Amino acid sequence: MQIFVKTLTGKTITLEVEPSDTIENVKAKIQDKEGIPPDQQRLIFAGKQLEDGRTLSDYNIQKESTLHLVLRL
Amino acid sequence: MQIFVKTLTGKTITLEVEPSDTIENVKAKIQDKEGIPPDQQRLIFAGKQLEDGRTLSDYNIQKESTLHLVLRLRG
Amino acid sequence: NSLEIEELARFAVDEHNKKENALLEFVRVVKAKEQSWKDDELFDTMYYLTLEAKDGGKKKLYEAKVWVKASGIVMYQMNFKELQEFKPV
Amino acid sequence: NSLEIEELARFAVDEHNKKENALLEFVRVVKAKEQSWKDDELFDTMYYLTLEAKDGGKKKLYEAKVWVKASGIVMYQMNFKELQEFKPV
Repeated sequence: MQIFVKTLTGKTITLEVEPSDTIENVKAKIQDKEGIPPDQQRLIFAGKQLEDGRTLSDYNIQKESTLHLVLRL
Repeated sequence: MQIFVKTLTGKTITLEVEPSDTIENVKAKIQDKEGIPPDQQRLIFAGKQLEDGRTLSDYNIQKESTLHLVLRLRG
Repeated sequence: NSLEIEELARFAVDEHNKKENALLEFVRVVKAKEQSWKDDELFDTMYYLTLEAKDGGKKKLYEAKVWVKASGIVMYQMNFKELQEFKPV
Repeated sequence: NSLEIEELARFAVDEHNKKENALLEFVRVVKAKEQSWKDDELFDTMYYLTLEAKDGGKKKLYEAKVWVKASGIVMYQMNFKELQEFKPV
């Protein structure tokens, strides 16, 4: 499945994932594309901050869903 | 004067200004270096949003002061 | 996704019309209250709205509660600290 | 720029020392009270802190009020709206 991650400057990155994937794994994919360590990554969906332990399916994230990325500097 | 503008992605921009300059003038300087239109610009200093009409000296912005830039996006 | 009081009130009417298959017509906002809550690194805000709508062409008053999640977000680099009081107990 | 209560108490002590030409020595934070509110497109948070410091090498308890401006910022793209209650009156 393909999902969208959007930066605060409006740039959009496309990811390949599956519903079973955890948030830690999604952050890992972001790290490979954008060189940002997962510890410095903040992900927002439906007004909530996603926790590392849970999976994409736990938050009811589906195809063409958009997530928001915030950096820890 | 030289002041710093920081984006939410951690990028830092160096500017040349002096206290007589207005906030509208600073946004114009930012647009020339970074290609971002002034309407989409939000500037933060000392925990407050700066108004276009006023000057740097009004906000007591000084040498090596850091400003924070936030973008207004339609998306 | 705007946070203006009139837009929030119209959101409430549109959402209410959809949930209960009704057709109220938004007229005015009378009064508004907001209370905010900090959750982790995000901010949440509750809006209490008094509004005017038409049910059958008849003007009526309604009270609505709108919950906005992630109305704000914590950015550490821009915060500014000021001391107001310092005293022994 | 941390918003941790321990760092905030150290700020209160360090700022008080500079403001009143004293030198209290920070020991620890005991407890804190926090409430947040939205101002324009920004969020502010008010902190009420109880802490321990040494005056003459003797530990004492102090109460500090710290105002943090732009503790959060409004980002419209991330907010999520939900209607909770809709009733006549």
